[PDB]
Amino acid sequence: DLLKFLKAQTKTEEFDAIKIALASPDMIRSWSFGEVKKPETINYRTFKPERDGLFCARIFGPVKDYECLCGKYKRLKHRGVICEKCGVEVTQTKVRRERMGHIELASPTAHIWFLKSLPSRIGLLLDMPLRDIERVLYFESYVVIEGGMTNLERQQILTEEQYLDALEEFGDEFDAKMGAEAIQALLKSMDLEQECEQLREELNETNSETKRKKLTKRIKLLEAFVQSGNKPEWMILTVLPVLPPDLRPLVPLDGGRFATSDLNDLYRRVINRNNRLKRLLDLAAPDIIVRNEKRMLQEAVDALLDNGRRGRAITGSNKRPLKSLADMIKGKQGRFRQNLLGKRVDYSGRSVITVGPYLRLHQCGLPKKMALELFKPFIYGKLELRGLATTIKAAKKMVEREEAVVWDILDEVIREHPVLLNRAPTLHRLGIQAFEPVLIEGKAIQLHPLVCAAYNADFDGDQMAVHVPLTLEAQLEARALMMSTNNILSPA
Amino acid sequence: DTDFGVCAHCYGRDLARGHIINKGEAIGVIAAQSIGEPGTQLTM
Amino acid sequence: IGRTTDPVRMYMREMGTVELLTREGEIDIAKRIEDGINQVQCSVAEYPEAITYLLEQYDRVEAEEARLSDLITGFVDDPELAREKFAELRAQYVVTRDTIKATAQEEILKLSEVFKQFRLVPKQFDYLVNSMRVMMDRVRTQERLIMKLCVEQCKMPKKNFITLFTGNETSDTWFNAAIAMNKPWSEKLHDVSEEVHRALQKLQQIEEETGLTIEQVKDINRRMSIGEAKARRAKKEMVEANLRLVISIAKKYTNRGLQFLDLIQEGNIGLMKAVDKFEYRRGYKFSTYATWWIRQAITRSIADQARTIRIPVHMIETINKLNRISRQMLQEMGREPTPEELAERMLMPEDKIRKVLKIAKEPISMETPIGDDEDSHLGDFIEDTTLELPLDSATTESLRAATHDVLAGLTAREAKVLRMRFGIDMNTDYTLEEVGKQFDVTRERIRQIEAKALRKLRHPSRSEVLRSFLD
Amino acid sequence: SAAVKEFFGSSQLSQFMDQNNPLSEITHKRRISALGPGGLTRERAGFEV
Amino acid sequence: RVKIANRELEANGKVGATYSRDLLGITKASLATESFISAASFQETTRVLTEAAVAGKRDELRGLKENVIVGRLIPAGTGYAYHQDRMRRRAAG
Amino acid sequence: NKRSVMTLFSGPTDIYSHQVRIVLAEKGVSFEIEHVEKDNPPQDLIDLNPNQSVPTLVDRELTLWESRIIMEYLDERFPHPPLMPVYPVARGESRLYMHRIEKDWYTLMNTIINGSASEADAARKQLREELLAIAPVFGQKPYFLSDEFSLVDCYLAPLLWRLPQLGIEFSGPGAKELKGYMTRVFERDSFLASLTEAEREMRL
Amino acid sequence: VMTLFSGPTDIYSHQVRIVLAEKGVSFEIEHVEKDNPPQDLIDLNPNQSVPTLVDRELTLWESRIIMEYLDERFPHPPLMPVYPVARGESRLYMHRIEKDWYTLMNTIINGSASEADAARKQLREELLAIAPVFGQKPYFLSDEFSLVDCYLAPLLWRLPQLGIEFSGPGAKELKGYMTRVFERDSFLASLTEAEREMR
Amino acid sequence: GPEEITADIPNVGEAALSKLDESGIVYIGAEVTGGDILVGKVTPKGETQLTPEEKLLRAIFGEKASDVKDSSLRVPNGVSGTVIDVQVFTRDGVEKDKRA
Amino acid sequence: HARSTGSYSLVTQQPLGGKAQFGGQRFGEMEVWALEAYGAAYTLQEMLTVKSDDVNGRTKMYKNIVDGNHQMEPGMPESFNVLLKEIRSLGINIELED
Amino acid sequence: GVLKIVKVYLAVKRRIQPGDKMAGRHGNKGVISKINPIEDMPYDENGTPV
DNA sequence: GCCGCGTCAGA
DNA sequence: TCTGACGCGGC
DNA sequence: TAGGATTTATCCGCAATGGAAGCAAGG
DNA sequence: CCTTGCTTCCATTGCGGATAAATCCTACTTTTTTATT
Ligand SMILES: [Mg+2]
Ligand SMILES: [Zn+2]
Ligand SMILES: [Zn+2]
Repeated sequence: DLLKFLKAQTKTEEFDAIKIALASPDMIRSWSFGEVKKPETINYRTFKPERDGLFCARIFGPVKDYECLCGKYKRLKHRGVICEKCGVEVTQTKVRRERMGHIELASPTAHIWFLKSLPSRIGLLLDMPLRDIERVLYFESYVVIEGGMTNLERQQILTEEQYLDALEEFGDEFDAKMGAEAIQALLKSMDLEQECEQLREELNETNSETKRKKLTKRIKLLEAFVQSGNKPEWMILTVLPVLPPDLRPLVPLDGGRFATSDLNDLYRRVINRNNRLKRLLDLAAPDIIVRNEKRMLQEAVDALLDNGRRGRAITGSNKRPLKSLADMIKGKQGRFRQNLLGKRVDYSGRSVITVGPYLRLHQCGLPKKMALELFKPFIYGKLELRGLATTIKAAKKMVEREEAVVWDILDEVIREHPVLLNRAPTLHRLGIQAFEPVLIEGKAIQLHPLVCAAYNADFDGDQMAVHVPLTLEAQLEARALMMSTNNILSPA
Repeated sequence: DTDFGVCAHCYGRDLARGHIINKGEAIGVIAAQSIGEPGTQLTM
Repeated sequence: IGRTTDPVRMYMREMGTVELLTREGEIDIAKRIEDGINQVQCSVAEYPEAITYLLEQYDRVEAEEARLSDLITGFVDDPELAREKFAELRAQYVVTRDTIKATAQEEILKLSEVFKQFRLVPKQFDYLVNSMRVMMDRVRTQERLIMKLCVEQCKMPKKNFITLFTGNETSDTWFNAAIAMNKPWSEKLHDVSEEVHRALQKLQQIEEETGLTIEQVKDINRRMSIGEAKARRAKKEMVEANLRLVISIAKKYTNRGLQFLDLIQEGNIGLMKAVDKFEYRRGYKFSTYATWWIRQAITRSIADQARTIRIPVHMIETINKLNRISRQMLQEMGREPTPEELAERMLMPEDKIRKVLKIAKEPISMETPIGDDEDSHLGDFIEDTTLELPLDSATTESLRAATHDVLAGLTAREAKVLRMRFGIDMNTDYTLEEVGKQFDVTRERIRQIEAKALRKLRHPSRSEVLRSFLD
Repeated sequence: SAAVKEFFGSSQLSQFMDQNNPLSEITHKRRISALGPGGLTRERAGFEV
Repeated sequence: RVKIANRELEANGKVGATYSRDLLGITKASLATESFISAASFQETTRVLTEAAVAGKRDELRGLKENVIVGRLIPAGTGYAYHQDRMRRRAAG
Repeated sequence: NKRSVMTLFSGPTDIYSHQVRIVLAEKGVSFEIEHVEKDNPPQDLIDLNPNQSVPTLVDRELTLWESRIIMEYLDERFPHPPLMPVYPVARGESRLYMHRIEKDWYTLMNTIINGSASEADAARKQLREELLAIAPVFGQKPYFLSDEFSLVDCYLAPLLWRLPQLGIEFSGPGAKELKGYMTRVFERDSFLASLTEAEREMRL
Repeated sequence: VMTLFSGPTDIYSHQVRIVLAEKGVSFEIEHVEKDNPPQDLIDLNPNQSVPTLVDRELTLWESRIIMEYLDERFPHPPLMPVYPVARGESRLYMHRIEKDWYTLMNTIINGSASEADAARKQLREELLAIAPVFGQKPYFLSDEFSLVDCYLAPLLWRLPQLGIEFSGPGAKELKGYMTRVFERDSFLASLTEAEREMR
Repeated sequence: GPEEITADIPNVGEAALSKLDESGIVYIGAEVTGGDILVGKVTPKGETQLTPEEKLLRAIFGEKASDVKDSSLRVPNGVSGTVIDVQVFTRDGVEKDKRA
Repeated sequence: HARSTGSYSLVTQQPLGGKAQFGGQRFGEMEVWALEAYGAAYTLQEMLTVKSDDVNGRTKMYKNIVDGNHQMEPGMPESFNVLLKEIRSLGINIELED
Repeated sequence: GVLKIVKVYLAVKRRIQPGDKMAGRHGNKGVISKINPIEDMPYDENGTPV
């Protein structure tokens, strides 16, 4: 059919317009590969992971390439199989890097972002002051939901005794939950469209720029919710997705030292408190205990999503605050600023620069040893090409010996190949220029004098970095765009 | 008048090169760099 | 309220609104719990399935279809005692049960009395209460479906429906009598007459299993739940009164890996346990007892969820013993203990000590700021290991090409058996048996063939490229 | 011992002796830092001090 | 602007459309970019991502920072040609 | 996207829908049991199955129908307990057994309810005599030509259960080993677990 | 010796012959016409159907089963991947190709002319529409041609014989894939004279 | 299993094990350069599971695929100096080797 | 220092070293802006895709280099997949579209 | 966890070379850039080169 | 409606 | 720190 | 910041069978 | 030049004590804490 074409089209990493939205509990379950039910990580004796823990082969794929956990399936015969002793599936261990898990929170829990990001999405959706919402989340005070046939507004909040005498009046036809469960009931029972029309009319009529401003803000958020199609009740977590264990690794160091990522500790306290909440709910505990447990579970989930917007849970035994998911995406040194941009680059070296004033404007002196390292794969190719080496492994041995032939080959692969030179604080675009290298003894990069002012360079210890453009397009860009002999006028 | 960009005629020419600017040239970046590249040599 | 976010504050504020209670109030509350629990015992004891099940279970353990201690935990006023007491119970039960034809209720009451003598395990007791619950749920689904059918399809008011259907729910007097009154909903009582009547019949059946009217079992289980609710409220009062004790005990264990609040929560668990298992009649004040469970639960939970790489509690006991002993040694010998010296103070085989010493190192964070708190932590110094060097990937690729072109040399049969013999460019390599079995000559020929191809390859001018391609 | 050894090994003010001269050492020992516990920070302060 | 070019192409459809230019500092002017990836990668990320989430935004990538993040040919300079061709392949077969 | 624990779009009474269920029980693999209305599958799964046919299985990226394919997939994916022989001759033999059983008797089961009472009684007697003919072979090995529960049984049980629906009470030569074999496979735990309420309904 | 009771042009027999040539094993081929099939076939196959194989103790009908048995007994070279999910998808394709397009060949031959040519148009548009698929990977969702090609390439071979020809775009990838398989030596050594007349 | 410090290091020619004393340490006074083995150390290793082609290699050439991985300590590249001192600490209990 | 290929980091798959084959040089923001200021799109792409992050593209590139054929397959930087997973691990559903 | 440690001490005699940083005492820094042969250096009437 | 104040982001 | 913005509140 | 006491499950070493060498003898 | 065929000799999975691991239970009394540039 054409559905095969639809599928092979979905099997294509070529896309456009990445989207973003809230995650329903069902969607979060859909991402998952299984539920995490235990705070265990590895086995302290044979370090293979536990079953259903933060590192679980059955949930997050195997540890060793193409073999189950219980070693029963190693052979190449079984390569898609699911072992039965350990529920592991025999695939490549890189899947340990993409499968997510999930935790089933025993009680709903507010997503801190949509609560404590300063225009409180929850608040201005419910039109409830953040102070009173927090009053409700910490079980300080009830909140009416569907007062019914009584003198109770839909969001009028009561303290304990007020709700008491309320019950004494009407034991029913009136509902007042407490805690994130209540907030979820409110968010769910709302009507975006009815309230949208109502607020639209109210905005039409009343004339007081504070009220009209708040009103257009709220009507903006409401129409936004009805356009995006995201349910507001999703701003309250019920399933909590857990990160692939390969991204919060528990790598071992030499000598029993284990290095771990804080997310393991944050996840672990979430799971512990969740399990204890389940156990309490079963034991039918005094309501004060269960409330305290729900409170501290909410606290753990907040610490996990954004540690710091509260009492700032620091790590055990180390007097540093833990680092949460927010702290990983957000941050100048955080990923999205350190990752996805400003990346560490291969085929690149660094060294001290000197003058070498015998060069032509398009040349740079490149130390022989540096070049022999930067271009090593070009040299492997060229050696195998001229037969001087039977195999790439032989060629590796050759360039390690530095046989006098690799120097000729090196002078050959360098011939027209321009390299990029970049000085440390690249202020403007002349901070990166392409040069053609002249193989040079010693260990200093020899830089033409006339370009120094461009780099704002001094020969008083400053170092420059060299990069090697690889593809043909890159070499042609370097020669045509970034060659030194093209940047004679400044673009300022 | 352009939407999402500027016309090569409204912009001008000034460049390393000397002719009118070429389509697809990223002027915003080189502008940010020309304005901020000084500065960290003369405050006042 | 001071708009505080610290949960410690909130909990401490909320626990103090309850005040402590005297040592005799403890006896009073314990008496209350006893009231509720013995009441639920008796209310079950009325339900005949209880006594029939107990006697069955003793007769089954006498055939070893059960175990000895899982049936009783003593008698309120031993195999001989067990046999004589279950014979006495059989006597009472048979002289009360068959007398349904009133003296029946009172005789089953006396059977309840003798059942009150016993203290079975909370386990078979839990079996009992679960049976009570499934019976109640049969009653529940019955009423629910029946009223739904006979006020929705029949459109009857609820009052006139319940004042006749309820109360008997096995005899169909409501059914014929309402239609005799000739109401519109009594007419529509013909529509779902069949389903409702058959459900009422199943209810008859369950009652026959109970022998008592659904009215009677409803009264039973309502009494049961009342006693249970009494017990629960008393337990609530005791626990909310001793929360302070829990705080006191937990205070000690602060910095061992769990937050203060996790500690006091595990403590509260232990406290509920102690309240459950606490006997006042021993004249021992409550704190004397509850302290044990609280400290116990806190230490157990510290063992279970403090370390990232969990170690089982016996190993943590060993590690703690080692630390105690090492403190004594260090402060006495002055300098330090060496593992030999420890193994002397302990009796471990001098190598178990070293294992234990290797265990307890805890995982360092992958974010500790590396020297001078610079723009870099430990995390950015841990290289990957699973990957293969792109050089090695290229080597492998060229090796595949090489083997392919070497195998071009040997004749078709030879390269075929070779590629099949190892796993070259196909699925699992096969044992020589299968190589023959597909190769039509199931023989030791195939292994000689493989060897001959290995030679003819290892021969010069064919190997010599691979003796040159030696890797 | 924990407190003391912590102060001596892992502290802002306990530093590897700058040892490539006699001058380097003797100037490391006459150093007067304003940082360290209860002091400033390289970004908090501050054009004035 | 394009709104108006349209609702004045068809003159019957809109008889009214008026605005007032508005000026923001460079920071705020980056906050209010169309593409939440350009923004969240520079400014406060929590606020930008929260808002974009509850709005269900959709980021055509239309830009240099975005196309660098995801690692594909920048829509400027040498990449320009390619990107042109691409948007011609789209909006078509 | 594709959801979860690997749901299956099981017809409530469809024979093939029962085959796959018996298998899944035999592998003991966790899964969902989605039901279709009676014969028209939920109008939404047509986003997956352009044939709109059941049973249909989906594991998070993989859709499958045509029960034979599904059962082979399960036997290969979850390799224990092995539900097929290990030798090519026997595996092909069993594939052919399944092909013949389907193309002979399932067509007849369909015609029974799908033709006039003429075809009804005709095909009923036909399968009756055919079963009483295959009867003596049943005694050989505990299961159908195999010393252990094999995939071909997952073709027999779903039919033997549906004899009441076609009105054939086994009497005559062979109705002994046949009742003993239905005893074996019917009373098999996994087979019990395979049964839906409607599937139990055809039995007392 | 394994004997195959092949049909002259029966696409089923075509696939069986193709996989036989692919595994490249000797076999006593026997052409058979459905009028008076050899007595021995009717002695062994109660269905009296072709193609049909014997291996000295074992007989199989239904080319699908036959190919499975071959690939399971004669491994080298493999024609079904290892990954049970990949195997399952290939089996699903082997089924769908058949179910959808063999029952179009069956219209164009064993149906009326109106049905014939309507279905010809339908099939033609289907093939031209999915043509971009083969445009990415060498073979039909693979890197090495497999049983799905044994199912597909025969029908593709008889396309002029069904008088179905190609438009501008789809023909490009169609012919690319064709010469890919149309050149494959096993394809040729499997062919018979009864077939080349079609193409 | 424990690691060993012997000079039994696979596939490194006597040009490589030239300067190691009999116990696996380097001789004092050795002029070394980049890559040279200073301290030959092997670590136990298992579960090879090598690709079919490497298996065919080990077959045709009888190269027994050893089980001890090489982990010796070698001079970093570019630095070429003289060994002027060698210290050896051993956890008590462990038997000392000749050089210690 | 200088490196062609070496060890890579653990969570992100980018270069890093201390083992006398250090990481490569940091190609931070300002250099990216420099390459954008030229029209050099291909240099930039291979700089932040194949030279650094694309776990599969980088080895394809190596094999091409030794084969005398200088071409690049871009794919998608692994750091971006990591960012996706860390967004999804909040309650936020972020995804590529087509 | 460790059995035995072996520490080896290398002595390297680093000679000056183009690239090394040199400095007088008055903040006159500088990176040496050419090792000139003797007969090229300037020299006074007594032929002593600088 | 207009001013003081707490809160957060950012170097 | 400190600076700015800004909800948020008091006058 | 315990520990005995109970009870079970997991692992480590032992041996029994199937595959593959090793002659060893006819094609 | 071959081309089977009979011994033999080693990996591979039931099959076993020894250890690890998990559970349970204690009775004088002990009751709002901690925690911090
Ligand atoms: Mg300088
Ligand atoms: Zn396994
Ligand atoms: Zn313009």
